[PDB]
Amino acid sequence: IVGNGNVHAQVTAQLDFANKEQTEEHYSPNGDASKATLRSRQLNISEQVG
Amino acid sequence: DLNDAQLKFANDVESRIQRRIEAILSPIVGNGNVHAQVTAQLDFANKEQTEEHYSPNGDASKATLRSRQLNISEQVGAGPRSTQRNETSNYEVDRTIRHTKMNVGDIERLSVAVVVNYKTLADGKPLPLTADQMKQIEDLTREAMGFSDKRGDTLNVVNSPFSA
Amino acid sequence: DLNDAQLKFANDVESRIQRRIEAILSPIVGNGNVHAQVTAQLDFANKEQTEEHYSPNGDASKATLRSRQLNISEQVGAGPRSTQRNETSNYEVDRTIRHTKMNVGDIERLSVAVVVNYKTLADGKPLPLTADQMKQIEDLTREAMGFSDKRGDTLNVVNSPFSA
Amino acid sequence: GVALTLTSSHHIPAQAV
Amino acid sequence: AIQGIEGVISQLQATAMAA
Repeated sequence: IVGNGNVHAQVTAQLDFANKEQTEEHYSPNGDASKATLRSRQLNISEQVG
Repeated sequence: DLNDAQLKFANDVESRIQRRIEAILSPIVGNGNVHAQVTAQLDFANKEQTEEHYSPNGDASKATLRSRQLNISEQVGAGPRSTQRNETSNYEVDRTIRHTKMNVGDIERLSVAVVVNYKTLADGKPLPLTADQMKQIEDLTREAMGFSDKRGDTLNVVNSPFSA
Repeated sequence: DLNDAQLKFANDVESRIQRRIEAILSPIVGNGNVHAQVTAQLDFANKEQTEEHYSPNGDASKATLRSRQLNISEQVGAGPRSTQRNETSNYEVDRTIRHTKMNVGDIERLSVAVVVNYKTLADGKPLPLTADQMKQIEDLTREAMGFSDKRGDTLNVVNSPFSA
Repeated sequence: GVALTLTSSHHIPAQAV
Repeated sequence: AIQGIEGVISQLQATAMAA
């Protein structure tokens, strides 16, 4: 569109030459009883009405 | 060393996307009446992921059990009532381990610049294209480039008369 | 190295999908009166998955038992009643382990761009096609490309006169 | 009498009364 | 573990063969 020679461009690049290593651990929240997965549950209930 | 190989990989991917766009844009717009260039942001980071999922068992209907002890006591003398319930339950849960090694060299974000020419009739007047034709070119380029919104792809097609 | 092999694999898959589309689009539209190009987003990530499923046993009708101890006591003197029930149950549950290794090189999302020509009668006037014929072409291309909605496939077929 | 079955480590053993 | 579940299915196959 502009024509040969009717355009000039120059590019400079800031690069990344730093070696990085990352380990990510994520736990799904289980505070709601509906999405909570259980292995063992002990429920002792006592009601001594006088 | 490895950086040059990655750069050549990017250049080949960009060239093939360019050729695929040109292939469909040629029959209707015409040979040379279309120019496109592709740049690709690639993924050369080695990632390894292990996923563990547990099915919820809080509802008694979907809960799987191995052993259950239910001690119930009711000493009625509400008066001097005395209720006592000791419940112990051991569950077995569904488990899904997924191990994934992402491929090195995947495409993260693709942006493509396409320029089309005007239409010179038998007289020679460079008549510009129409909105419908421009929309068709945009759709064809989106199809050729594999346009997606999750990646964040951007496409720009403009109409202008080519220089001599 | 491996990236070039993956790219050639993608190119062969795209070329074969293109040829399959062209094969059915040729007899009705005509040789050269149809052009199609295919791009394929592929899966080169090695995934390994192990799935464990337990059948629920909360209902006493489908519950399988190995040992059961039911101590029941009722000391009636409601008055000075005293009920006591100690129940211990050991269950055996259905179990299904599935181990899956997904194939490397599967197709994730296929988008296809097809362009058809106009109809030049014996006079030579480029008469455009009709809506019914366009719908037929769309259906045929969907069948050839293996169009699916879970993958997220997109298809675009437009009608325009080919250039000289 | 019948100690409930413990499939793993987290599973709680039967509680006497 | 994924390999642990592989071992579980292997022991299930062992039980099948033994029967």
